[PDB]
Parts: sequence; structure tokens; C-alpha cells
Amino acid sequence: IERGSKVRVLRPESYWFQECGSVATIAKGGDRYPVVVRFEKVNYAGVATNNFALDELGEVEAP
Amino acid sequence: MSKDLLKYLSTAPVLLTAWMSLTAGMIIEIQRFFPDSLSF
Amino acid sequence: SEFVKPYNNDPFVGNLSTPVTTSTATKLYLGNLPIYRKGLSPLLRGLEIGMAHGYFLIGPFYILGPLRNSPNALLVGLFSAFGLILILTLGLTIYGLASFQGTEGGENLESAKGWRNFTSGFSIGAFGGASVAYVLLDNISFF
Amino acid sequence: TSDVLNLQIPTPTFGGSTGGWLRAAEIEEKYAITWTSKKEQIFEMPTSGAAIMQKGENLLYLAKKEQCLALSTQLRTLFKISDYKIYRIFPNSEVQYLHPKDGVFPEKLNEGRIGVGNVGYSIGKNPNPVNVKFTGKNTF
Amino acid sequence: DVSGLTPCKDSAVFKKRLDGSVKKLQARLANYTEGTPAYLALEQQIDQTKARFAKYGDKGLLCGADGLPHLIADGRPDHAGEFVIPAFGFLYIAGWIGWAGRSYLQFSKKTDKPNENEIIINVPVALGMMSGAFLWPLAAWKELINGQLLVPGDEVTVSPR
Amino acid sequence: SHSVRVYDTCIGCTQCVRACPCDVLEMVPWDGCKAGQIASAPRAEDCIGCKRCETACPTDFLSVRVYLGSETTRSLGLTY
Amino acid sequence: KVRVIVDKDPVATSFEKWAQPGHFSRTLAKGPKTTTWIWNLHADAHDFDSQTSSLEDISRKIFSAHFGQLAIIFLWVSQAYFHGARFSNYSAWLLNPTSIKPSAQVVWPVVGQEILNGDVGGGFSGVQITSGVFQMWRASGITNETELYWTAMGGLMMSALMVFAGWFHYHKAAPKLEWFQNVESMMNHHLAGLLGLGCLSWSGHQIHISLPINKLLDAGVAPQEIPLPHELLFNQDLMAQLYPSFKKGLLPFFTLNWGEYSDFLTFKGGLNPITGSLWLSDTAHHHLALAVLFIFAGHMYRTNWGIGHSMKEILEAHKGPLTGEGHKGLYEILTTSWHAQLAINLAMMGSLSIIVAHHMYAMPPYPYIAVDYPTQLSLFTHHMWIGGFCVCGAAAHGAIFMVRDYSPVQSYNNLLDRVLRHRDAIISHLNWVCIFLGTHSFGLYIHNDTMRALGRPQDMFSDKAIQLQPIFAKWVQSLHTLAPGNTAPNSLATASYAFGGDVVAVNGKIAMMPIQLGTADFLVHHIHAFTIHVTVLILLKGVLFARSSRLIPDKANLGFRFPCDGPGRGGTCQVSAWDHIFLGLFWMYNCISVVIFHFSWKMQSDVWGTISEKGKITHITGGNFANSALTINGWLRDFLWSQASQVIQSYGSALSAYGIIFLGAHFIWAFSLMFLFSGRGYWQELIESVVWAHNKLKLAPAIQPRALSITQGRAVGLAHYLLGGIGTTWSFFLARIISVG
Amino acid sequence: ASFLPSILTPVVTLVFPGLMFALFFVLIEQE
Ligand code: CLA
Ligand code: CLA
Ligand code: CLA
Ligand code: CLA
Ligand code: CLA
Ligand SMILES: CC1=C(/C=C/C(C)=C/C=C/C(C)=C/C=C/C=C(C)/C=C/C=C(C)/C=C/C2=C(C)CCCC2(C)C)C(C)(C)CCC1
Ligand SMILES: CC1=C(/C=C/C(C)=C/C=C/C(C)=C/C=C/C=C(C)/C=C/C=C(C)/C=C/C2=C(C)CCCC2(C)C)C(C)(C)CCC1
Ligand code: SF4
Ligand code: SF4
Repeated sequence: IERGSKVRVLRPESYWFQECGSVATIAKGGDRYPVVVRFEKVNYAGVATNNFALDELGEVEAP
Repeated sequence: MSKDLLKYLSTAPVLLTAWMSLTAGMIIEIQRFFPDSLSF
Repeated sequence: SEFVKPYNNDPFVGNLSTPVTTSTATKLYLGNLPIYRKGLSPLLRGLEIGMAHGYFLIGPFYILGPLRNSPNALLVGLFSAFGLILILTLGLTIYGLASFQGTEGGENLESAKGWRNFTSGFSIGAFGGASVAYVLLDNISFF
Repeated sequence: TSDVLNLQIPTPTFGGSTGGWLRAAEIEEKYAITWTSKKEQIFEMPTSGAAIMQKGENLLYLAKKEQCLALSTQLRTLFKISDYKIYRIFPNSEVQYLHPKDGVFPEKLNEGRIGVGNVGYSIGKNPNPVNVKFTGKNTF
Repeated sequence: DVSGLTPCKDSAVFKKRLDGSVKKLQARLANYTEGTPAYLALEQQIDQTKARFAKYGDKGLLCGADGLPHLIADGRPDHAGEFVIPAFGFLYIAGWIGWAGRSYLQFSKKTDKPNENEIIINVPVALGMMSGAFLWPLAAWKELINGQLLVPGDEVTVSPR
Repeated sequence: SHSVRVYDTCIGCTQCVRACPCDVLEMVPWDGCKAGQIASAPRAEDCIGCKRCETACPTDFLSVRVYLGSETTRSLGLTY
Repeated sequence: KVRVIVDKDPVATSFEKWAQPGHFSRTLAKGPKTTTWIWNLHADAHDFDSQTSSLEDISRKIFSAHFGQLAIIFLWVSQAYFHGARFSNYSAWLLNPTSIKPSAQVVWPVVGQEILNGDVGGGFSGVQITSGVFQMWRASGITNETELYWTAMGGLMMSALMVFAGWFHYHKAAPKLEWFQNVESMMNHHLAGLLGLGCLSWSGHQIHISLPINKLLDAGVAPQEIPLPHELLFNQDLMAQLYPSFKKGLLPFFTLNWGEYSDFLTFKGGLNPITGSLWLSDTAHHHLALAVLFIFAGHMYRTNWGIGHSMKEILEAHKGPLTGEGHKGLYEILTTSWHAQLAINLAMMGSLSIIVAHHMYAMPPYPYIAVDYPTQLSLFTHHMWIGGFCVCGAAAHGAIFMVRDYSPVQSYNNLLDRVLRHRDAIISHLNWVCIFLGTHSFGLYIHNDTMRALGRPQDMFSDKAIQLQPIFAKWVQSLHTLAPGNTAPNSLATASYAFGGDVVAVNGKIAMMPIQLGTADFLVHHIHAFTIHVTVLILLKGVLFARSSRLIPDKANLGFRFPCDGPGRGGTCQVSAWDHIFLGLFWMYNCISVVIFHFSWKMQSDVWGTISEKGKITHITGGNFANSALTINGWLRDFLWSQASQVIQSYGSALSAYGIIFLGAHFIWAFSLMFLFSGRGYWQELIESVVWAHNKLKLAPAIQPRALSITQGRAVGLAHYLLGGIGTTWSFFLARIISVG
Repeated sequence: ASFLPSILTPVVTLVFPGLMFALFFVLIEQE
């Protein structure tokens, strides 16, 4: 939604579904999932980052 | 007893063993002083 | 020295040319066994194998059978051998039916006609061998 | 490259093993892997044992594409040999060139490759099984 | 009294159980001589057995046909000491424990390294949380009313239905 | 044979292909991803189903996904 | 040259890495993100080679860990001696060994456990022990409690010295890999210096302190009047009074008139009639001869001086036509890899523990230990279990060597390569042997059950229907019985009375007896062979197929312990050599369980018991083994059901602790089945539901909880299974034997 | 009658199930 913002994930299949994450990067064109949300709660694989689209995120607190 | 050794004593297993030791001792002393309490 | 080399000069086939596998004794005995002997028809292969197995099959039933300590011990042993041989030839026939479904070559154990000749040889040979061993065991006092 | 093999290359020096093909690579399908080495040197076969890859050309027979690929990974990550080619040999002696199909390893993109098995939506958007009940399709 | 059971003080089977245990202890007493540590320990033990049986008789416990105390857990205040008062005591203690744990977790989640704080406990504040959890029923009620206890579910991870 | 599929959540990090021990997967050009590449499975018949691609996939859920199905000599990985 | 070379102050002494929990590994040093981190911290704790690449550092860590372990063992010897000193009835037992039950543990009265201080004789209340330490001390010559107290203090001093040595040899002066790899000097010093001088010193101790004290005790002198060991050590007149050869001094030793010492250095054999144990003069001669043998053996390998052997050359010289290069490379393998050495050493240690179990019961070495039936059973069973565990550890570390330290450049065309090149033949043939052996050995039992249930005893594989006599074992027993005259003329008695001879008995109870071997012994011995062969099948297959297999050509890449390689190829479950060990531990558990059951029933029915004045031999179970051990029904009835009475009826008595442990071990054995049968996916989903419940309350932990890994679940199930089964057998045997014997 | 156990039990529990096993094996090994 905006870089450095806290956003709630709304993707149903996400490990972080209905949980907050910090946006680190939003890309230009191209990527169907431009936003890059960084979490602190590692999923089962171990990664704490994932790419989401703008529609799959809802801001809770701004930078 | 440097800050590092205090940190090590503050680690989870040492603290678990210490607290459960104190708890078991408390229960056992309550048993010695008020034994066979199948009631209140 | 080196008595274990590749099988047929092929290091990548899953085998080794050990003395047990590739010695002249092993080659001679195996190649001269009826199932491998050169020139024997499938009927004779089955016949030799049948008599061979039928001669020895009676023995366990005769001595260790339930009626070993009975006057009809050898009769019961022969009947048990006949039953076991019946099961074995049934197994042979169903194996031929399941394996060599579509075949017309014949004169080959890996074909339907050849395996049927082999099974007939085995069946008759094993019945005769059980009976022959019965006859010998009745008159074992001769030796 | 091409669907052909010399079928006469000198093979690695190996003392034989029990891990090789058994009455099925000659009836259904065998596999071959051919590479080139700068020095004659020792390596570990996918089948249990140790062999000596020769100087220059080397050819090996195996029973599994997995075995060939495992040997290939060994060659790449130990001896830095990255010219290997993998073939599938049928009982009718047809030879099919399989792994470096475009001449380059699959991990590096090429301009001519077309996509096979690509879905245009996220993983969590497939139809339910009840939708495809009593139909020949599947939910992917 | 209830359930066909009788008070343990007026229970012939209870008295026989006491007498039988006493006779067993006195029978094993024969091996040891007067004044030895084993003899004195057995004397203490038999005194303890008699005191235990007398205490059960005096407490008002009900003894069945088997001659053992049977605890009546139905909520009658005549037998409150069997379950109701121990039940309240445990509920208070367990609430203390859980409140200490939860409050320390709330503290640690705001720490710069919550993952390391989970293993290495900050003991100076852990003791404070443990002490302050003595008044958990009012603290939990306060958090309930202010809405800081139950996170809205619209904020908890949930598997695709 | 097993069915291998790739979804557009691919980021083109080319790790499934390296984890592949049967050369089932391969990177092909793609407009969607920033890296310009997407995994694809043109040789699904050689799939065995060890799911090393799924293990190596770093997406929150797997861009590369394998469904086990009809079995074969290759899929069973029998040397005989 | 062989030389001492060490680095000084290699590691500082600080608690900072105590505070940092997962410092040892790169991945664990980051900190936790899931609860699997916590488990991995323990799992990879002593995996030094995964932590550091340097073989020198690995060797230093191992050396100091050995020191720490020796400190623990010295503290354990100290606990035994100190408890015997203080909380025991050792003096009463020493006065009256046969009637006094040995006890060296006392519970405190808190919650009614004081009953566990049962009547153990001697005016002492306590928990009966079954470790044989009382008999050990009587053999050693300890007659007072001050000696036990002071040796306990010495053991504590040695434990402190060992902790200091472990700290010093890692933090102040750590050796180098050049020092560690001096295998020749290590063998020389361990043979001549450790074993040889240990045996020599023990022989001296026996000859000077144990023979006189034990002879006087057997004569009848009470412990108070016994002259003290320091008096005996130098009083040559008293030692001449007891053993006349001592008056000749050491001249008959220095001159080769060794026959003068025949009185206190003997080859009598058999068992002492008084104590019903081995002659201590025989034991002294034994240890002296072994000291000489080991000192002779320890001068074989090369050192700074020109003489000696090189194990490299010895190995390289052994190569045959069917073996190619032969043993080439094995010296380098065993000098470079610690896991190979660990594998060999664990295998030999376990086999030695089993051999110890077999030898001690047949030749009771300590006085009044044969009559102490709980001690014999406990020691035999314990050493059997330790042996099985050590053997499986050997297999595991062989697999670890194969996965990690194997290299074809080194091991090309040697025995290891040639073994790997026909592993398929090896495992297939062992598979056939296992099927054949199990089919015959167990189907004989099943046949016996079938015919008994069909009411056909004449068709049994019994001693009177169809006999399967162990003719070869009977022949060997006869040869051993006739040995003392013909093939061992200087021996005055058989090595063990189990083979044959007289019935040794102390008081009424029987110390040793000839053990007959019949159809039941044949059947159970072939059962033992079947179980051993299946265990070897599992373990050897795990070791051989650790590198790769027809299913996974690249199994070495995945690692030593890994869960699987996916559901592909129809399923690649438990392909790892670790999982092979996990399965082989069940099988050695079954093997040792059947072995100890055979031991218990056979000794209770045919050996242990009582003999009256006339000679009425009455056994504990009454010789029912020979006729009831032919069926699994008989095994279930006359051994488990029959002997479980003393366990189950133990409530309200001193063995009620054994009853409680019986139940608890049953519970843990069953609890293990949860982990053994279930899988991580269900448990992770259940944890997800619980985590939702916690997150709803704002208390989901920062360290996210996860179900245990697959390998960890298998390990936990195996550990609980082994603990439950072993504890069940432990409580059952101890309660039964203490109650009846 | 008391004849029939002897006639029927072995016919039905050795011959028929053996033939059924043979038939099932032969059928499942078709094509
Ligand atoms: C399912 C029912 C049932 C069961 C469990 C049995 C069991 C038995 N019968 Mg049988 N029997 C049955 C029904 C059944 N019978 C019926 C209805 C009749 C006709 C009135 C008979 C007539 C009969 C005779 C005359 C004799 C037996 C005997 C026996 C015994 C030997 C087996 C044998 O060869 O019998 C089978 C014999 C037959 C002639 C075939 C009967 C066919 C039945 C009805 C088939 C039912 C199939 C079932 C519902 C499902 C499929 C089973 C399977 C394919 C999975 C055995 C205890 C023998 C005996 O007494 O031994 C001590 C004997 O001599 N039975
Ligand atoms: C911090 C403490 C804490 C708190 C407040 C809760 C709270 C809860 N747990 Mg529990 N739980 C805890 C720790 C805690 N858990 C731990 C460490 C584990 C792992 C063993 C579990 C495993 C667990 C499971 C598997 C389940 C619950 C359930 C529940 C719920 C019902 C209460 C119950 O039956 O507890 C049960 C309690 C236990 C099984 C053992 C608790 C362990 C100890 C005794 C307490 C920990 C105290 C901690 C060390 C304090 C440190 C603070 C200090 C530094 C100041 C509730 C949401 C159930 C649920 O979902 O119900 C809706 C449920 O199914 N919990
Ligand atoms: C390592 C094992 C060991 C040890 C330590 C000993 C020790 C002893 N044996 Mg030997 N012995 C052994 C094995 C051993 N033996 C074996 C295996 C055999 C069987 C072959 C024998 C057979 C044997 C016999 C048959 C005899 C001995 C005897 C002796 C004494 C010899 C004294 C001597 O030579 O002084 C050596 C002296 C020196 C090296 C010079 C230094 C002297 C120092 C400074 C003196 C210190 C004295 C002390 C600390 C204080 C004592 C004071 C006193 C008032 C209490 C001594 C007690 C004799 C004895 O006394 O028997 C009871 C004897 O007759 N032994
Ligand atoms: C000389 C003996 C010896 C030595 C030096 C080693 C050394 C090693 N083993 Mg081990 N091992 C041994 C014997 C030995 N082993 C035996 C006898 C077995 C057979 C069971 C094994 C089986 C084995 C396996 C299968 C593996 C190892 C591994 C290892 C390495 C890491 C172990 C670790 O960090 O554990 C740290 C310690 C623990 C995790 C604690 C273990 C606790 C156990 C399971 C339960 C204890 C129960 C207790 C006694 C009773 C409880 C009572 C109850 C009432 C409370 C290390 C090199 C691992 C390795 O090399 O991986 C690459 C590995 O995978 N070992
Ligand atoms: C009682 C339980 C049981 C049984 C019967 C078996 C059986 C077997 N296990 Mg074991 N196993 C067990 C528990 C058991 N296991 C458990 C709990 C585990 C988990 C730890 C394992 C793990 C395990 C492994 C990992 C391995 C084995 C192996 C084996 C085989 C040993 C060879 C053998 O003796 O076969 C012979 C068969 C028997 C002893 C059973 C009885 C046979 C008699 C003669 C009856 C015959 C009946 C008749 C002919 C047919 C039916 C009649 C009618 C209905 C038609 C065999 C299949 C090893 C193997 O592969 O061996 C080659 C092996 O590698 N097992
Ligand atoms: C190699 C060897 C071996 C083995 C051996 C064997 C295995 C043997 C066998 C043997 C035998 C096993 C023999 C047999 C014989 C036979 C016989 C003697 C037969 C006869 C038959 C007959 C006479 C028939 C006839 C008939 C009839 C009656 C009817 C019609 C048809 C017919 C014509 C067929 C051993 C290890 C020892 C040693 C080393 C070497
Ligand atoms: C002379 C004689 C004889 C014969 C004998 C024989 C025939 C023998 C054989 C023998 C043999 C046949 C032997 C063998 C041996 C072996 C060994 C000794 C082995 C060892 C091994 C090892 C040491 C290993 C180790 C390891 C492991 C375990 C794991 C990992 C890897 C390694 C390698 C490290 C008779 C009887 C006639 C009598 C007269 C005389
Ligand atoms: S998400 Fe998976 S398929 Fe896509 S690039 Fe990464 S590893 Fe390859
Ligand atoms: S259950 Fe375990 S062993 Fe079986 S396929 Fe799944 S991960 Fe592999």
C-alpha cells in the first residue's frame, strides 16, 4: 500500500493471512505481486518475506 | 557471576529446573508439615 | 590376482564374474542340468525335472507325516506326494497361461506349447517318481 | 544437439558391481551418459563403487534418468565437468537426447522455450472437487 | 449419610483397617531392637498412621462398605472441603500462573529481540510479573472491559476453510 | 505420470530447477516476473514425485506444485 | 618422531557462549524462530564435525569430553562406595552374607514411601540393592566402613582432577592432530601401560590384601579381628603363616623357581565350596598372567626407536586375489575419521559386555554372589542390554562414516569398495538366511502350539515326540567336563560347573549346577540366532546403503539422518541409515528381551533353587522349562503369567515400588506408540488450531510452536518404546527374583 | 447326513478356493 507501512495480509492461502507485515518495496509494472511484505513470523519453510499484490493487502498503520 | 553467567542462569532450562525444584520442595514441605490431607 | 571381474566384460551390468558365478564347474553343471541341456526337447526337460522332484517329494510325508507310526505310513506319504504334485502342476499350468498368453512359436520353454509340453513332462514324471520311490521304500530291505 | 550416439567411446575403468541394470534396461529402456574429462581420475558411481573416468571422452551405462542426473550433479559439483550429455537407448536401438535438450542446462533461461504447465492465477484459486465431480478433468 | 455411606468415625470396617495396619507395623517391628533408629522410625510411622486415621475420623469423611473414605463432589456445603475449596484454591493458583505467563509475553513481544527473550527470561521483570499476577481476576477483568484481552479474530491467522 | 504445475506467483529465483534430479523443470521467458523468467514442466512424464521443487520453493505457498497420479516405471523409479 | 606437541591457550574461559545457547552451529547461532530450533540445539550438541571442519579441533573437543565423562564415572563410583559406607548394612552382610539382604539405599518418610525401607536383615531398614557391590567389596577385602568412606573421598578427588584435566586440555594446553594421530604409541601405552600395569597392580593388590582377608573370613575370623591391610602388606611373617611360600621372598620369582608360589598362585578351577565363587588365588594368577600378556603385546608398534611394527604396512601387506588391493587405505581411514574408530570400538565394547554377561553367571567371580540370585539376574540382563545398545551404536557410527568421511579416491578397489560393489548380494543372502532361520525356529514353536491345541503331543517337537537334540552343544559340554584330566592336566576342576560336574551349593541355596540342553534349548538358541541375524540385516543394510541405493542414487547428498525424499517412487520413507538404526534398535531390543527371558526361565527352572541335607534338589519353578518352553502358550503361561504374581501382588510391601514402576513402564511403552505410528502433519495442524486459540487471547509465543520433526518423532517414539519395555522387564525381574530368591 | 461334512468341507475349502485363486490370478494377468 505504501513502503514502510504495516499491512494486513488478505490472501487466503498465506501463512500470514489476517496478520500484519512491514512493506519493504513496491515494484514498477511487470510483477503481478509488486509489493514485497516482510514479516517477523517465519512460515513453515522458514522465509519471513513474500510478494503480494495491492488487492491482497490492507493497511492498518501508515509510515 | 558476570552478566554472562547471570544470563546463562536466566536461560530457560536452568530457570525451569530452579523453579520446579522450589515448587517440588514447597509441596514436599507442605506434605511433611500437613501430611495425609485427603480433605480440607 | 583378481578372480572377480566384470560379467562378460561389462562393468555396468549388475553382476560380477566370481568363481561361483563363472567357474568351469558352475558352467558345466548348470549347462548340463536338464533345464539348460542342449538338444533336450521341452517334454524331456519337464520329464527329467518331474521324475527328479517326485522321487524325493514322498520322503518328508513318509517319515515326518502324521501317520509315520502307522502301518499305512508309506501309502499316506505317496498320496500326499500325489496331492502336492497336483498343486505344483496346477501352478505350472496357471503360470503358463498367465505368462505365455499370445504365442505361436512352440518348441521353446518361453512359449505356450513348449511350456505345456514341459508341464506334461513334469506332471507324469513326478507321479512316476513318487510311485517309484514308494516301490523302493517298500523293498528297502533289499539293500 | 542430436539424437545419436557413437556407442564406441571408451568407458570408465570399473571393476564391476551388483548395482547395474538387471534384465530390464535391455527389454524396456537403458540410459547412457557421456562426458569429457581433462585428467584420468577417480569418481563415485551412482551404483555403489568407485570408477576411474578416463582422460578425454567417457561413456557410462545406467538404468535410471535419476542415476544419470545424480552422476551429472556429481561431475558438475566435484570435477567441474559441464559438457555431459544424457541419452535414452531403447531395445530397438533408438537413441533420444534428453537432459541438455536446448544445449544449455535448464536453470538458465533461453529465448525459444515455451511454457508447459503454467497457471495464470495463484495457487489458492483452483476449483473445488465438487465442481469437477463426475467430469474427467482435475482441479489444476 | 449420603449415597449409603457412613461417617468414617463410626465405621467398623474403617476401624478394622486401622487395626490391621497397626498389627502389620507391630509385626514387622519384631526384627529391630529397642532404641535403634529403625525402631524409633517405625514408632514414628505407627504414630503417624494412627494420627492419620484419627484425623480422617474427625474430619467427617464418609466411608463406604469397603471402609475407605469416599469424597462427595456434588456441591453440598457439608462436604465443601472435599472439592469446592481445593477447587477454588487451584483455580486461583492456575490463574496466577497463566496471567504471569501472558503478561510476560505481552512485555516480551515489545522487546527488540522477542525471540531471544523467549529463551533467556528477563528475570528482574519476570519476578515483577509473577508478583503482580496475584490480582489477576481484577486485572483480567480490566483487560476484558478495555478490550485488550481477546484479539479480534479478524486479526488471527486462519487456515483456508 | 505425476502432474507438475507452475502458478504465476513465481519470482523466477530458479531453485526448483536446480533441486530437480530428473530435468523435469526449466526456466522460460515470462513478462509477469521482475526477473523475466518462469519455471515450466515440459517433461512431466519423467517426474518421480520427490517434491524437492516444493521443498526449495521460497514462496509463502508453492508456486511449483506437484500432484501425484498414474504410476509408471519412470515414476516409480524402478531400475527393473 | 612420536612427540608431544600442543598449542597453548587455544580457547578463552568465559560464560558469554554459555549465555549464547546455540553458538556451536552456524544455523543455531542466529537464534530461535520456531520450537524446532530448541530441539536441534540438543540434537546437534555433540556433533562436533558438523560444527567445526578442523579435525584437530574435533579431536580436542572429543578428548576433553572423554575427561568430563570420566569425571562423571568417578562420581558414580564415589556414590556406590559412599552409600555403602553410610546408608547401608555392609557390616551385617559381611558377618552373615547368606541371610542378610544387601541394601545400600534409604528413603525418607514423607508421603508414605517409608515402607520401601523394607526388612533387609541386620537391624537395617532400606531398599534392597542388586548391583553386587557388596560382593565386589568382599572380594576386594574391604571389611570396614572407614575404607568405603575414604575410597569415596578419593573418588571425589579423582572426579575433581578429571574435571580439571578436561578444562586444562581444551582451554590451556590443547594437543595437535599430529599428537592425536600417533596410533602406534597409543596402542603401545594402552596395552602395556593401561591394561598391563592395571592387571599387574590388581594382581599385587589381590596377592597382598585380598587372599589373606578372604581366607581368614572363610576360615571364620570375624571382620573385627582381621589384621588390617597395611599390617598384612609388610608383615611377611603373617603372610608366611597363611601362605607358606611367602617366607621364600622374591628370589623364587627372580630365579625361575616360580613353582614355589603354587600355594597362592593356583590353577584350581571350579568354585570355592565356602563362598561358592571363583578362587581368589586363581583370580590373582589370572590377572598376573594377563599383565604379562598385555605388557608383552604392547611392545609391537613403532615409536621414536627403530624397532616396532607399522600398522600401515601390516594392513597393506594383506591383499588377496578375491580382495584386490586388500586392506589398503584402512589405516588412513581409521587415522583420519573418528566415526570409524567409534564404530569399531562400540562394536567390540558391546560384544564384550555380552561376553561378560555370559561369563559372570556361569563362573561367579565374587563371593556369595551366586546365591544372591537378584544380583546374578540383574548383572546378566544389564550387561546384555548395554551390549545390544553398543552394537547398534557401532552400526550407526559406521553409517555416519559412510555418509560423511567416505571417499573413493582413498578407498578405491579396497575391501570397502569391494563390499559396496556387492552389498546387494550380501543383503539378499542375509535376507534369505533370516527368512529361513525365522521360519524354522519360530514355526517349530507354532507347530508345537498347534499340535498341543489339537491334542497331539505325539506329533510335537518335544523331547519325547520328535527330538531336536543339540548334539554339538552336548559334545562340547562333554569335552569341557573331561577337560581337567586330559586336555588341561594341571587344572583340578572344570572351568564352569554349567558344563558338568558336582552341584556347588552354599547353605541350602545352589550356587552353580550343570545346565542341560535339550529340544527347548535348541529351539530358543535358533530363535536367538534368527533375532541376531535380522538385527544384523537391518543394521548392515543401513550401513551399506547409506551412500546410495537403486531407489535413491544420491542418498549421500541428503545426509545421514533425513526424513525422506518425498512421496515419489511410490514412497521413499525411512531410506536413511539413521532410520535403519531406528528400526534395528527395535530388533536388538527384541533379541535381548528373548535372551534375558531364556536366561531367567532356564536358571529359575534348572539351576537356581535349594538342596536339602540328603540332596533333594528343588528348583524355583520346578524344572518346567524343559516341557513348557516348547510352546508360545507355555512361554505366556509358565513364565510371564506365572512369574508376574510377585510383581502384581507387591502393593503394600517393599516391592510396591517395583509394582508402580511396572505400571509406569507399561504406560511409557504404550505412550511411545503415539510417536511411532503418528505423523507430523496432523500434529502441526492440531498445533495450528491451538495457536489460533492462543492468538485469539494475544499470547501466541514469539518462538512459534511446531510439531516435532519427522526424525525427532521417530527418535522420541523409539526412546519411549525402549524405556517402557526395559523398565517393564526391570521391575518384573527384580520383583520376581527378590520375592522368590 | 454325517456323510456330508466329509464330502463338502474339503471340496469347498481346498478345491474351490484353490481354483478361485488360480482363476483370479490368471484373470488379473490378462493382456
Ligand atoms: C453364510 C452361511 C453359512 C456358513 C457360515 C456356513 C458354514 C459351514 N457350513 Mg454351511 N450351509 C449354509 C450356510 C452356511 N454354512 C446353508 C444355508 C446351507 C444349506 C442349507 C449349508 C449347508 C451345509 C452342509 C450340508 C454342510 C455345511 C457345512 C459347513 C461347514 C464347512 C464349510 C462348508 O463347506 O460349508 C459350505 C457347504 C455348502 C453346500 C455351500 C453352502 C452355501 C452358502 C449358503 C453360501 C453363503 C455365502 C455367504 C452368505 C457369503 C459369501 C462367502 C464368501 C464367498 C466370501 C461350516 C461350519 C458342513 C458341516 O456341517 O461341517 C461340519 C456340511 O456338511 N453347510
Ligand atoms: C504462558 C503460559 C500459557 C498460557 C497462558 C496458556 C493458555 C492456554 N493453553 Mg497452553 N500451553 C503452554 C503455555 C500456556 N498456555 C505451553 C508452554 C504449552 C506447550 C506444552 C501449551 C500447550 C497447550 C495445548 C496443547 C493446549 C493449550 C491450551 C491452552 C488454553 C487452555 C488452558 C489450558 O488448559 O492450559 C493447558 C496447559 C498446559 C498443557 C501446560 C502449560 C505449561 C506450564 C505449566 C505453564 C507455562 C508457564 C510459563 C513457564 C510462564 C512464564 C512466565 C514467567 C517468565 C514470568 C489457553 C489458551 C488448550 C487449548 O487450546 O484450549 C482452548 C490446548 O489444547 N496449551
Ligand atoms: C605392582 C604390584 C606389586 C606391588 C606394589 C608389590 C609390593 C610388594 N611385594 Mg610383591 N608381588 C607382586 C606384585 C606386587 N608386589 C606379584 C604379582 C607377585 C607374584 C609373583 C608378588 C609376590 C610377592 C611376594 C612373594 C612377596 C612380595 C613382597 C612385596 C613387598 C616388596 C618390597 C620391595 O621390594 O620393596 C622395594 C623397595 C624399594 C624400591 C626401595 C624404596 C623403599 C621405600 C623408600 C620404603 C617405603 C616404606 C613405606 C612407605 C613405609 C612402611 C612403614 C611400615 C612401618 C608400615 C611389597 C609389599 C614381599 C612381602 O613383603 O610380602 C608380604 C614378599 O615376600 N611380593
Ligand atoms: C561411545 C559411545 C558413543 C559416542 C561417543 C557417541 C557419539 C555421538 N552419537 Mg551416538 N550412539 C551411541 C553411542 C555413542 N554415540 C549408541 C550406543 C547408539 C545407539 C542407540 C548411538 C546412536 C546414535 C545415532 C543414531 C546418532 C548418534 C549421533 C551421535 C553424535 C551426536 C550425539 C548428540 O549430540 O547427542 C546429544 C545428546 C542427546 C540428544 C541426549 C540423548 C538422550 C537419550 C535419547 C535418552 C536418555 C534416557 C535416559 C538414559 C533415561 C531417562 C529416564 C526417565 C525416567 C527420565 C555423536 C558423535 C548422531 C550423529 O552422529 O548424527 C550425525 C546420530 O544421529 N548416535
Ligand atoms: C510378530 C510380529 C512380526 C512378524 C511376524 C515379523 C516378520 C518379519 N519381520 Mg519383522 N518387524 C516387527 C514385527 C514382526 N516382524 C516389528 C514390530 C517391526 C518394527 C520395528 C519389524 C520390523 C522389521 C524389519 C525392518 C525387518 C523385519 C523382518 C522380518 C521378516 C523376518 C524373516 C522371517 O523370519 O520371516 C518368516 C516368517 C515368520 C517368522 C512368520 C511366521 C511364519 C510361519 C512359518 C507361518 C507360516 C504360515 C503359512 C505358510 C501361510 C499362511 C497360511 C494360510 C492362511 C494360507 C518377517 C517378514 C526383516 C526381513 O526383511 O527379513 C528378511 C527386516 O528386514 N521386521
Ligand atoms: C550336486 C551335489 C550335491 C547334490 C546332490 C543332489 C541334489 C542329488 C540328488 C539326487 C536325486 C534326487 C536322485 C534321483 C533319483 C531318481 C530316480 C531313481 C527316479 C526314478 C524315476 C522313474 C523310474 C520314473 C519312471 C516313470 C514311471 C514310474 C511312470 C511313467 C513315467 C516314468 C517313465 C517317468 C551335494 C550337495 C549332495 C554334494 C555336492 C554335489
Ligand atoms: C584357517 C582355518 C580354518 C578356516 C578359517 C576361515 C575360513 C576363516 C575366515 C575368516 C574371516 C572371513 C574373517 C574376517 C574378518 C573380518 C574382519 C576382521 C573385519 C573387520 C572390519 C572392520 C574393521 C570394519 C570397520 C568399519 C565399520 C564397521 C563401519 C565403517 C567402515 C569401517 C571399515 C571403518 C578352519 C575353520 C578350517 C579351521 C582350521 C584353520
Ligand atoms: S517460486 Fe518456486 S518455481 Fe518459482 S522461481 Fe522460485 S523456486 Fe522456481
Ligand atoms: S510420512 Fe514421512 S516418510 Fe512418509 S512420505 Fe511423508 S515425509 Fe516421507
